Amino acid sequence: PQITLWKRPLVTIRIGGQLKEALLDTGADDTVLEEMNLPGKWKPKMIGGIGGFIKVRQYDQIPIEICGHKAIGTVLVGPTPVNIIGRNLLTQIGCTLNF
Amino acid sequence: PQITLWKRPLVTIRIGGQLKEALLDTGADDTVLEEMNLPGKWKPKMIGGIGGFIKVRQYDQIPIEICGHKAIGTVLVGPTPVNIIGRNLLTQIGCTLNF
Ligand SMILES: O=C(N[C@@H](Cc1ccccc1)[C@H](O)CN(CCCc1ccccc1)S(=O)(=O)c1ccc2ncsc2c1)c1cccc(O)c1
Repeated sequence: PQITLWKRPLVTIRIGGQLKEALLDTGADDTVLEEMNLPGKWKPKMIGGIGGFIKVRQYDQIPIEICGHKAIGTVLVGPTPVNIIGRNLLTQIGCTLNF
Repeated sequence: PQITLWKRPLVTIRIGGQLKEALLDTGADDTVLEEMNLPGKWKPKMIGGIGGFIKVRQYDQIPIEICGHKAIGTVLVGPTPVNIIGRNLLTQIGCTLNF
């Protein structure tokens, strides 16, 4: 699809058995999801945004479907106010910016 | 142009007559530039991101040329970690997400 930017580019994602709304975020290197109790091993990480850093749990090779397109990769889980789909998955679903 | 996302979508902008590098950021509602001087009146504002809130200076109706495309709009200036072109100006230059 084509998504204009008059409003936040929120889409439905499917991850770890849940449907969520997530922001397609070209400014995010990584994918950062709101707190969710995913199974499996993880590694601690700190990621920085406007306002400072938050602590997240890094889960690898997690399947995630974004607006009907399958992806698989690293997802960071922590106290973000918004689910953020970053470039690591945007590239996998063939997403580009166009103007 | 069409911009893919395997690298950060950084572009050159021209603002107050100066060249800068900025990130095309669909996750950003507003445009936020690193500390700099701009002409004219500004008002204090606060904005929030992944790591909390920051204080910025709101400049209205500021011309910026983004990768060769003209915009004139609100520019926030403050301790953002990176220069960010947000949706308020991405819409002005006709930027969409496509996959
Ligand atoms: O930060 C904003 N928006 C962010 C997403 C958001 C939206 C709503 C609520 C919370 C967050 C960004 O789109 C993603 N972040 C990095 C991008 C900027 C930037 C880039 C680099 C450093 C600092 C800021 S970010 O969320 O901080 C982010 C995302 C993924 C990621 N992976 C590794 S570091 C990292 C940082 C934002 C911008 C303007 C106004 C505003 O009110 C909020």
